[PDB]
Amino acid sequence: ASCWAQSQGYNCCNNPSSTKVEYTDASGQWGVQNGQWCGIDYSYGQ
Repeated sequence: ASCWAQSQGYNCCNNPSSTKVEYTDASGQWGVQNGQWCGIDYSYGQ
């Protein structure tokens, strides 16, 4: 698995293990950065 937000078309938070989540939906949890939504995922490595 990986960036799950991708299924919808959102970006991905760099290093999600240290990105305070500001979002929270059926897509898991997300983080806000640069004023843009990114998908926070543990399998997000690439």
